[PDB]
Amino acid sequence: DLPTYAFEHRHYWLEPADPLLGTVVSTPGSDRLTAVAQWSRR
Amino acid sequence: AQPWAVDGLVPNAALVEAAIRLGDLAGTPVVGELVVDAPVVLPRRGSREVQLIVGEPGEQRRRPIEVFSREADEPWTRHAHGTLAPAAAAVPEPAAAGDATDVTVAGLRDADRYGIHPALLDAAVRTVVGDDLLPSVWTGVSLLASGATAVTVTPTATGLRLTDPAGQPVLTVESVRGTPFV
Repeated sequence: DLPTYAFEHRHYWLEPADPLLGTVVSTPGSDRLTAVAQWSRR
Repeated sequence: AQPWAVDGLVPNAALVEAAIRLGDLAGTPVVGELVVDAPVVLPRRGSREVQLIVGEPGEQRRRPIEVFSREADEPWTRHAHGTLAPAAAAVPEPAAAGDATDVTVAGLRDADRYGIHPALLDAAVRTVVGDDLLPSVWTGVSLLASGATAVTVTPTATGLRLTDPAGQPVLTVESVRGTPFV
């Protein structure tokens, strides 16, 4: 019983990748508030 | 999100790279000057909201840049500040004032997402500034090549030259200086 082939190995992998107001942000140290959103017909 | 951040403590190299990317968005590949007010220590549980605010340009198109971080309702503590200067047409590389160091860091995940991986950048800057002193005054950071994996550091009097093993320059720091951080 002889040993089998010696395969060279390298790693390979592939990991997977408010409706209207969206994201609300407060400016650091300021009372101004920004709501950012994206709107489409669908 | 940042597994390379040792015990959540973020090396200043990652902040420098983030500032580099922000300048690239603003068309400012060169950092005129950065002084680190305080390092970032990510909480073991949870995350921290990090903001990098670049103010309106003044003289020589240079834009003020500051970093404010807050953990949930935390007060906005400034981590680093300074100004970003437009890249010079010809950057004069300072002479070789340090012996060449072929810095290699294993597990540079998302190293393509940066010009240089933050772990690799931190190791390279520790090979020049010194391990015990955290480099916090970074002047004239000029980026040329992106996606470096194993870097060749030619240290200068206060900065360094980061090149590929082939010798093509990748980055230059005019003056990087370490300060006692505990």
